Amino acid sequence: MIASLAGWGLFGVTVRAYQQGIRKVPFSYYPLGYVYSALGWVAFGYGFNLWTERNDKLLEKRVEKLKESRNLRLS
Amino acid sequence: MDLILLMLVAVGLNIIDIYIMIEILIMGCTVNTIYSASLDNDMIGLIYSLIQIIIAGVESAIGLSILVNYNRIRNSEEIE
Amino acid sequence: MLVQNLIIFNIIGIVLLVLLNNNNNGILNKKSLLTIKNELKLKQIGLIISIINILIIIENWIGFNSNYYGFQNIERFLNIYWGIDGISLLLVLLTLILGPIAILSNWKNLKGYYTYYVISINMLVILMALNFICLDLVSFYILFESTLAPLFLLIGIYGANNKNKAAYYVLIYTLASSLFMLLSIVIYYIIINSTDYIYINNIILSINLQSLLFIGIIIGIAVKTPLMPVHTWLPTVHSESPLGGSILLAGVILKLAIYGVIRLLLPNLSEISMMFTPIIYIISILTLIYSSLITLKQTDLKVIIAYSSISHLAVCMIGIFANNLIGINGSLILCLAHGFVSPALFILVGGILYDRYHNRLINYYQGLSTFMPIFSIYLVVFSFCNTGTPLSGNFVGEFLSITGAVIRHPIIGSLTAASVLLSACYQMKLTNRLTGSVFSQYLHITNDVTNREIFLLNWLLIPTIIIGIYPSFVTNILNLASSTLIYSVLI
Amino acid sequence: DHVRSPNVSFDDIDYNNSQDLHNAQESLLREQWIRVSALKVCRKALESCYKTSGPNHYEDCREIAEKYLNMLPDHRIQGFLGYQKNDPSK
Amino acid sequence: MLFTSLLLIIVYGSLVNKSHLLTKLINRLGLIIIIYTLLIHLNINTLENLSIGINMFNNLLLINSFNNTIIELILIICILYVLLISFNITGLSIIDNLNYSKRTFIVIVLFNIIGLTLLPLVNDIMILFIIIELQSYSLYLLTAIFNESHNSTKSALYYFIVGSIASFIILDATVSIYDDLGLTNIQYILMYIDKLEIFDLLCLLFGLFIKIGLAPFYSYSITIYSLSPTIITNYISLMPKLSILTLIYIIMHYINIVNNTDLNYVISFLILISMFIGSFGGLNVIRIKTLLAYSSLLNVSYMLLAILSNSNESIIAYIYYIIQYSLTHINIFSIILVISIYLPIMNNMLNVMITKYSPIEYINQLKNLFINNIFIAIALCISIFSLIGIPPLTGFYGKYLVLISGLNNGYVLLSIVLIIASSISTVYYATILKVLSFDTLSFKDIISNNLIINTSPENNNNEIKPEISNVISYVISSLTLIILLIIIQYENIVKGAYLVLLYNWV
Amino acid sequence: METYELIDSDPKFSRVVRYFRPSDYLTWALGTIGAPGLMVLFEKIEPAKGNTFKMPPPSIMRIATTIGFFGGFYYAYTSSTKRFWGYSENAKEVAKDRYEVKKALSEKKSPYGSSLLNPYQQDMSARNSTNSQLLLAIFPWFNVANHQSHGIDLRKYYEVRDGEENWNFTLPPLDQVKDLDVAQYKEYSNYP
Ligand SMILES: CCCCCCCCCCCC(=O)OC[C@H](COP(=O)(O)OCC[N+](C)(C)C)OC(=O)CCCCCCCCCCC
Ligand SMILES: CCCCCCCCCCCC(=O)OC[C@H](COP(=O)(O)OCC[N+](C)(C)C)OC(=O)CCCCCCCCCCC
Ligand SMILES: CCCCCCCCCCCC(=O)OC[C@H](COP(=O)(O)OCC[N+](C)(C)C)OC(=O)CCCCCCCCCCC
Repeated sequence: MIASLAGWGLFGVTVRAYQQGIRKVPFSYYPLGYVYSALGWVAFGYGFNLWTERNDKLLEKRVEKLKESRNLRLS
Repeated sequence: MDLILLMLVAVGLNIIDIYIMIEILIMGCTVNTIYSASLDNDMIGLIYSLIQIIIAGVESAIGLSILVNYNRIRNSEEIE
Repeated sequence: MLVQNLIIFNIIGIVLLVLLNNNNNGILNKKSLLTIKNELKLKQIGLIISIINILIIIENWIGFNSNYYGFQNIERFLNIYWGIDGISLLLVLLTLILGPIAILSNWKNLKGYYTYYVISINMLVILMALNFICLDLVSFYILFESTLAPLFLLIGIYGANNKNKAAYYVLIYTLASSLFMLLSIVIYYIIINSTDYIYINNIILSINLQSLLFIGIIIGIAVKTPLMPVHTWLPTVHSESPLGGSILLAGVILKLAIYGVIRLLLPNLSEISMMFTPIIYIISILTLIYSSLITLKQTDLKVIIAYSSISHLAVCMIGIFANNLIGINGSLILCLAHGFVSPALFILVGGILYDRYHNRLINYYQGLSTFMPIFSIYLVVFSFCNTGTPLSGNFVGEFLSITGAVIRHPIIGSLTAASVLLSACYQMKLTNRLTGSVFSQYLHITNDVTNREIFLLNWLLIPTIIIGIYPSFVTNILNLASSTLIYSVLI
Repeated sequence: DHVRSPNVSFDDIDYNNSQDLHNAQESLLREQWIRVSALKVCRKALESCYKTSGPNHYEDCREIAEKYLNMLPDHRIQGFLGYQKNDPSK
Repeated sequence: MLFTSLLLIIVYGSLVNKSHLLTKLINRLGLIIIIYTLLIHLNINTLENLSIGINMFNNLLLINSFNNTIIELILIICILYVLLISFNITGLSIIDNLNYSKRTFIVIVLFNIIGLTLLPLVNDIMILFIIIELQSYSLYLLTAIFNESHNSTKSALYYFIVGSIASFIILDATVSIYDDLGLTNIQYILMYIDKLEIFDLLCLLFGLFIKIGLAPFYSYSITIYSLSPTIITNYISLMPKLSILTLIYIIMHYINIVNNTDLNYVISFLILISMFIGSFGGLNVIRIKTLLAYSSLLNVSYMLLAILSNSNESIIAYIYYIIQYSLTHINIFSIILVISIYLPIMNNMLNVMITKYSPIEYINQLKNLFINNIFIAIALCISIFSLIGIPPLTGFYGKYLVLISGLNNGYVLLSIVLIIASSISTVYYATILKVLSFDTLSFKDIISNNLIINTSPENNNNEIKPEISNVISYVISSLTLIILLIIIQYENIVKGAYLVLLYNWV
Repeated sequence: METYELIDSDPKFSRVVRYFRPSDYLTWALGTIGAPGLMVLFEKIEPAKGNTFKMPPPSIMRIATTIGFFGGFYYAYTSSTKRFWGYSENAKEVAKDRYEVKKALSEKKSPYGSSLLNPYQQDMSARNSTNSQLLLAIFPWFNVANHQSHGIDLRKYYEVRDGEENWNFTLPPLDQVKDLDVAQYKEYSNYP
């Protein structure tokens, strides 16, 4: 699951990299900045995957009831 | 008769005259609630009317405060 | 692999180019090394990415099987199922090949901001290349409309004197119509609950609901392959867009509309396609005859080629709606052959003359075969190819498309044969004027075609004459793919 | 190698099974391409006879000319969408 | 947590000395309070438990998973707005010190968030009128928070009068409902949903339609948004629609029980008319805020089609659209608050008077932003391209999802008009992109030192001096890539909206 | 759906505090020191005026601690409440709750406590404070009354579960428990 947080972190690097252009500064300015923006989105990316996995469990159970209701309709 | 919008003839040509029409308009809502509540012997309608009178008062105070500062903003030379 | 390698590498390339150019902005003025020679290093990296994109698809062309019916190279990336069949493979090959040529055409004829131009050109090519390899209407539409954002900016930033009118035309014409294609895509998602190609190919709809969806989709197609009376955007945009934007807007963007028929109309709306085919022929035959006659009265050099583009695309639509293999194979070969001859003319007209004299009016140019002989050899050679001379790849496309038109409808489909005569009227008049009489008194003797502009011409002519002499290269890929598009019950 | 056609009909399968439906479409395409290949062979026989007979081409090439003009309308690619989506019995 | 901290901020602010640093520091105390509120809310409130719907405070307030979605959204958008007033939007003391001149700014905002978050939850006509006033009174005060400004005070006076008439219509509908049934609780009214005049609920909607600026009432909203300070317009043109459109959706959920067609025709008459004015209106405008006021009306027209249709796909269309439209709105206004540093300075003709309340006021003040700051110009381009509906941005999926809900319910006429109205509106979104970039190549090599940003002092001349503050830049970049790259996680987000229920169940 | 045993639909305020886990106190402590830190973190992120870090004045840090003192308690209060409602892990509290109630019924005292509030006032109080923690992020409201509408069946405290019989508590029939609805309307049917 680390690769999923790897992608989220790399999105965090892009935002800090895209922030430099808006501020018009060299892309090597304050290298600790890229770490903070990376870790911020891994925290978001960690929670985001928790939210989506939670959605899968809820949606599987709801669909169990929806399939039964359709069968009553399809009688 | 009022379908030709007669009430527009009855509202004066000052910002303060609009404020009064809003109060007279809301006054009709409260009187309607008191009418229903008493006939039904329902105090919940009277709770509503009490809230409407209190809320209609707060609306007046804010509107007048805006109007008052609107007035002094023009008369704001104060260079004497 | 394919799409995943095709997106990730291009995104990496786009990020790399942006990082290199924008590093020095800062608070101080910058005179760096990357600006030297007109951003030459940054233009090179853009040109390499165009060449590498071709290498990605060839890695997957080797694995392609010509005797397998069905989509190959199927993969899922971004919750979207992709894949390739016979028809889609060749159009992808054409799209990526025009990549290096579109960039090379604008090598030293922009006032600046070459890095922005190079990124946009590689971005438009990828978006159009990916449009042939998706497997649902929604994803087709997403890629069909995403090209407006760079193309609208590119034409506005880099355009000619009327670039504001041209930008306001491509953005609104191709959006106010493609939104009608969105409605029919949505209705597919409401009744069937899916927009996947295979899933919707097997469903039959009521003949009233077939007529609605067809009208919506063909509205979005009749603008991209400009059919009269909604063709007014193309001549304007061509005459004002940058030269590289004209190569893509004519080489590829028009062929996305013929591919729109192959995916969105013939398989799933087969019953209602039979009904509209008589009407489609009427619109296309009138497009063929009117566009040819209108070209006879034009004055801008780059408009004249623009209308010649409309006449050929009308023939392509005539062939593809013929319900036989002859018409369908001919229409697709013509789209490939037109995909090289059409860009070549804009190089001759808006890329070689316009980069020397900066005027597109026809009145200034005559007798060009005196002090510019190499230019007049290619103008003569490409004039014939543009008019279906038997040795070129256009004749194979046009003859089959005309043959397929007569097979489908002997009476009115025969009027497609007027394409052979009319195409020689406006075109040969333009060439005969340019390379005839004494050299013009308004121009001044200058260089003939440069070595770069020869390279562009030779590699748009070479593919054209291979397909003409031996078109079975295209056919061996198409045959099993194009045979799944035919609707007929014989008893 | 030489792949064998999956001889399968639209009338014996369930279209819900999109794997079998694919074979019914692929099998109906392959048989048609055989008829064109059969047709191109028959036309070759006609060409030898006419070249070889000369004046007698009307006689020595009588049934080949008759058969070729009979197979021509139906020995062509027609696709599968016609028969998949239509029911001749009804 | 919101209410308790508000009292502490009210008392504390009235004690300490009037200064900008303390005013800006108190604005950073509110940014904590809103953050703390979100952590406590998300802790106790869950989608899995609020699915059934839970009555609170003697059934006055009813909360379910549909309302709960918007409360968290409202809290989030209120964090992104407070970041503007709590940090530097430009860093130039002259332009920025306006945000810190008022100490009750953050207090009034905290008043409104209590008003906004409780409105979707109302379940009694007695508390419906009270809560709608708590939200309505907070907006008038915020519109007049800059009491020195002549235009601001003139707008609050216009806002108060229109809202007062709007609130009276809302109050009169509830009274009429009480007259027929004698019941105040909304659930008790549902027992008589077939026995009451369903048009008295429509008179309730006509009051809520005024407060969201829907035609024919659109006139005042366009005037108000084009007169208030850009920091104020950034709040009052988005927040009321977040909490009122959620309420309108619920009221329409109850209304469609009896499925009265006459009710739907009148609302379709207003939706159809609003698309016309929302599209053709913005064609001939010079002020950017007037342009975004017509843009706002058109998007509200789209969001009502999802509300009017009111099916299972309408929840998904509304829930997704209301989220993406808020982020797009914040992103656009945040950029307009920043790019004012690139305005030129005179050393003449047309005598254009600019003030510190709206330094960026005209569309042609965006000229050559492709030159002065290319990275932020693309961010504005991506944001505008989302409003146009170019895929695969967030804006496309909003229109695509709205169309599904609209056509699935037979609204063919409105679906076609919205697709005509979208293309007509593309003309005036394209003008913003025309001004941003089209004159780049003529101005490429120009001698520019008269910009407002060139009056900033030089600190050291050795260290790197970024032009834009840190926090505002990170917000613009984050919301620009979320708009651009929604295709990556779109499937998860949409499947995360299937679960938001409003008494669907089974 | 993570569901557990419903200990109390409307837990009393004094009960909710007495049931804080050590981790709940940690959250209250973290919230108390988080708000002053968040002010400092912002200054490290971006100075309020000027361009260099400057510690905010001590007065702001005192008001920041108070704001985070309530917020930490509110987060602690809501987390402790989820256990009572069954939304969270409540096995540890269930035994602790059962020990108190079984002891309470044994002494013939009411589990819910004696109340100054009359029957209508008890039931009215329950309506206001039931499910009131869902909006505890907006405004506060606590169950500070000894009412009887807690959403449980007092029969379930008679059966013995694992590890409970060792308590050797004697439970009388509910009809003899002081201050219960089943033990009050003995003379008149409308007066307790
Ligand atoms: C100047 C630069 C210009 C632009 C350059 C392009 C940058 C590309 C960055 C690559 C990042 C990457 O790879 O992201 C990979 C990661 C994790 O993917 P995963 O673990 O498989 O999760 C599942 C993904 N599926 C479905 C593909 C399998 O997804 C992301 O973070 C998604 C980006 C965030 C989008 C916003 C949605 C979340 C917020 C919700 C509020 C509405
Ligand atoms: C495959 C899809 C990937 C997604 C790509 C997203 C684009 C964002 C790129 C930002 C980089 C940047 O802002 O950099 C700017 C770069 C390069 O500018 P330059 O000439 O070097 O600098 C100029 C100034 N100088 C020379 C003085 C230093 O130009 C671009 O932006 C070009 C590509 C984007 C244009 C169209 C955007 C439309 C978005 C909607 C599409 C559906
Ligand atoms: C568990 C992971 C937590 C990560 C940290 C989160 C808090 C950030 C504070 C870090 C310290 C700091 O602010 O350091 C300071 C830096 C640099 O500032 P600069 O622009 O160079 O200013 C000039 C600095 N001088 C004075 C030295 C010249 O700021 C940053 O880089 C801010 C990064 C943006 C915040 C990322 C949050 C992402 C949110 C995602 C959820 C939606």
